Amino acid sequence: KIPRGNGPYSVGCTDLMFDHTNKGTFLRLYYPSQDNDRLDTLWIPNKEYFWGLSKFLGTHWLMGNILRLLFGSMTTPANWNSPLRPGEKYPLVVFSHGLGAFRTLYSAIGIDLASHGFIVAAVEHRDRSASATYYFKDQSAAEIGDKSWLYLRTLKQEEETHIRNEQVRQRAKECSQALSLILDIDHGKPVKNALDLKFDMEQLKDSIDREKIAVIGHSFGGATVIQTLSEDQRFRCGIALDAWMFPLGDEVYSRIPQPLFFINSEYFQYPANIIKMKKCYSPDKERKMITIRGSVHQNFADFTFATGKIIGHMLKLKGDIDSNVAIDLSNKASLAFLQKHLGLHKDFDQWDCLIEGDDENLIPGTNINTT
Ligand SMILES: O=C1NC2(CCCCC2)C(=O)N1CCOc1ccc(F)cc1
Repeated sequence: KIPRGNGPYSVGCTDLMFDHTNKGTFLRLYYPSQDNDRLDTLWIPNKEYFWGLSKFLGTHWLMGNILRLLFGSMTTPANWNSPLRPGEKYPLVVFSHGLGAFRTLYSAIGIDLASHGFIVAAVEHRDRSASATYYFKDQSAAEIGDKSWLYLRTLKQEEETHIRNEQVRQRAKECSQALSLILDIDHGKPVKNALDLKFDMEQLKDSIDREKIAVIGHSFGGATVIQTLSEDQRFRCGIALDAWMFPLGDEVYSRIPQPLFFINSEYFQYPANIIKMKKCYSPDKERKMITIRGSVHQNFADFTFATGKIIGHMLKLKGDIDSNVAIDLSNKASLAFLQKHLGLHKDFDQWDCLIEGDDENLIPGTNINTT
């Protein structure tokens, strides 16, 4: 079980694709919901994503049918197509997934944020960093549901620097485009969702607190956060969950005026990556860093909840620390940071001590020694 949000609101979920092309925005929306009596949300909703994960693992595509057999019925505790809870303007998080992931696999984070009163737009990147994604070649294909699938690109070592950088720039552009789409929907522009789902997008009119926008992401998504902030000042702060810094150009490090929070796992990080994080620091800039004790890179994604303790620990999906404990720390510390730097009038300042890593399962800053 992926855990329910800890906040006071029920949580809804839906998909939005606009436009229908491979240059369009594709996202999964998690939002405060009126009702709590809808079907839960199917976690990995098409077989092709499992074929995708199989290539990301470097196994035969038959492993995909086995992954699907194991995980293809699993849901996540968000009310599918529930109407939006009205009568309140919600701040917005745009969320970026890791390499080999896709939009649906950080529901534990997305659901928790929504339950505290955020709308979360988990984008699906079309840069070939996703295990899989899809779109429609033209209008005809969109009307009849004829999907075109795009799979993870495997790189030669000679391509790594250049292509990873092309990808993080495209990721940043997709985050800005998703923000613009949501903002245009907030300002009432009618938008025909390329997916025929029974979530009326007109509900989102005048529901976004338009100043209060943040970007959050895991791994490749943590680089995406940083690139996005340097390019798009509409985002007022960023939170990088166990960021993979390699994709970033040397030019970006001095170019992030917004507050930035690094939440790292204990076992993922290494000097080269910490050094790059520390190139983001300047005395004028607001920077914070914490490390979750006993955590691994996968503690931020939903597969940390999808298997039992023994097999999870074997596959590096779980760490020494409990998965619910770990994600509660990351989510609560994120909430306090967002409250601080978006100027929210909620109670998330109860978790301020977590930003300084003041907790027995936290390390202030980093465990990684440099030079
Ligand atoms: O984005 C990056 N990059 C690296 C790989 C390359 C070296 C650096 C680390 C990594 O593991 N991730 C996070 C991937 O996260 C997930 C989560 C769920 C999932 F189904 C698939 C993937």
